[PDB]
Formats: sequence, structure tokens, C-alpha cells
Amino acid sequence: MVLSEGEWQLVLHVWAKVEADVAGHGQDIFIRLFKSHPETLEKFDRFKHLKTEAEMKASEDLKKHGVTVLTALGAILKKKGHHEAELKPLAQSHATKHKIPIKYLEFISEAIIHVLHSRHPGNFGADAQGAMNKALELFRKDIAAKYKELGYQG
Ligand code: HEM
Repeated sequence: MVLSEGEWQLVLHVWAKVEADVAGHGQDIFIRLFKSHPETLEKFDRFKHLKTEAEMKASEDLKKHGVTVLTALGAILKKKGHHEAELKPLAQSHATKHKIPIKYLEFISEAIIHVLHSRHPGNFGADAQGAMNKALELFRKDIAAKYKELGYQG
């Protein structure tokens, strides 16, 4: 699949807003993910002890992790589809070291859309959400293909 320049513009326009507060968006997204799909929390040995949203918000390590994740995702989105090089190491660590099923990538994609919808309604209307979903589907599709080449079905 391929996004048009118009769709990329919608994606990058709302992403520019997210970059005004990467740490904050990172926390909201992971808290949403962990609360909505608690099973994903078990994949993080560093955070699986967190019991409440309050503890999650107060975790300095979780906040730093969120920044690392969103920074990596932002770099991929800014490539506008030409992300082969960026995807290689990400696909290897998540398939081989962390063992993250494609299903879980769908869950975090849902969390990202939910947070952008809540925080940026004016810049995240129907068309913008469709563009973001398409960009994330492309990401998940290419990651899945790499998973297979690497020997991980998940
Ligand atoms: C938007 C998709 C995602 C991106 C861009 C992303 C990115 C990253 C990055 C850059 C790191 C640090 C470097 C590395 O280990 O490769 C990381 C670590 C990790 N990711 Fe992801 N990730 C994504 C989704 C997920 C999901 C859905 C899970 C599982 C629910 C997951 C689990 C992990 C784990 C367990 C680590 C190691 C954390 C640690 O122990 O420090 N990731 N991820």
C-alpha cells in the first residue's frame, strides 16, 4: 500500500503537535495501552510490577521509555514510507528479543489513535484519522513482512 502526499501531510501535521510534548504523549499512550490491554504489560519486565495508573504516571523509567518509543516512531513516519533501514533493527529486537505479536502492535496503534483523538480533535478529524490509520497499517504490514523473514510468525 502507498499513501498520497496529502495523507502524509495530515499525518505529519498532527505529529508536529505531538512533538510539542513527546514525554506527555508517551505517558498517555502507554497508560492507555496497559489499561485497555493489560496482557501487554506482561511483556515489559521493567514495568510489569506497576499496579495502578497512579504508579504508571509517577514512573520516571516509563516516561523515558515513552519518549524513546515515540521518537523512533516519529523518525519512521517522517520517512513517508521509505523506512526500510529504520525498520530493520526494530523488527529484529521485537521479534527476537521481546517477542511482540503483530496483535500487540495493533493494540498500541489503537492507543495512539485514541490519544490523538482526545488531545487533538481539531487536527484529528475523520480524514486525518484515516490517514494516520493508513500510516500505521503500512508500518504494521512492513514489520510483519520482516517478522517472517526473521523467522518469527507472531
Ligand atoms: C509503535 C510501535 C513500537 C515502536 C515504534 C517501538 C519501539 C521501541 C524502541 C525504540 C525500543 C527500544 C530499543 C529496542 O529494544 O529495540 C523498544 C523496546 C521495547 N518494546 Fe517496543 N515499540 C513498539 C511497540 C511495542 C509493543 C506493542 C510492545 C509490546 C506490548 C513493545 C515491547 C517492547 C519491549 C518489551 C521493549 C524493551 C523495553 C525495555 O526493557 O527497556 N514494543 N520499543
